[PDB]
Amino acid sequence: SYYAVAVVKKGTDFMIKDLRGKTSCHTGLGRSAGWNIPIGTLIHRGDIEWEGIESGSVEQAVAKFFSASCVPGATTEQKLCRQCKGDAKTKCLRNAPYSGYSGAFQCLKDGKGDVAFVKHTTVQENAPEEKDEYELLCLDGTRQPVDSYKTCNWARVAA
Ligand SMILES: [Fe+3]
Repeated sequence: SYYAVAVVKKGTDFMIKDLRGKTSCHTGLGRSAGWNIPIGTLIHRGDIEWEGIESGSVEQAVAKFFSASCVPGATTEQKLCRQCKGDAKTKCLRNAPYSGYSGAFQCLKDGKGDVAFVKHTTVQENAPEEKDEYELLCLDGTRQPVDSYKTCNWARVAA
């Protein structure tokens, strides 16, 4: 099992209720911490307006919420590929540079997103000496340190 977390930089100040219009980094379309949990969570909060497949695709609803994102594997909305790093033609593929837990974290690090949807070991694995420059967005409207994932995660995931 792992925990799904939302990583942000200590320089910013927005909370979970303020995500509309920000830029986002995801591990890839359809993955647990990078898509299913965060998108699902926002739909239920009522922040992302989707009521059912008859109100469009999930992709279109997300592209209207974030100003732009990198979502490796996205199929219909080019806005979901706009922050992706790489060659014009392969940047948004499932195995592209900002794909995966590492690649999504690197997208936040390089300033291409305001938030990365990754898992609880991600920051320690990829930036152990810079852990203090990041924090997590909690469901209750606060921020907590990276090592506080147990009390600041969006869900526990089966894997
Ligand atoms: Fe995963």
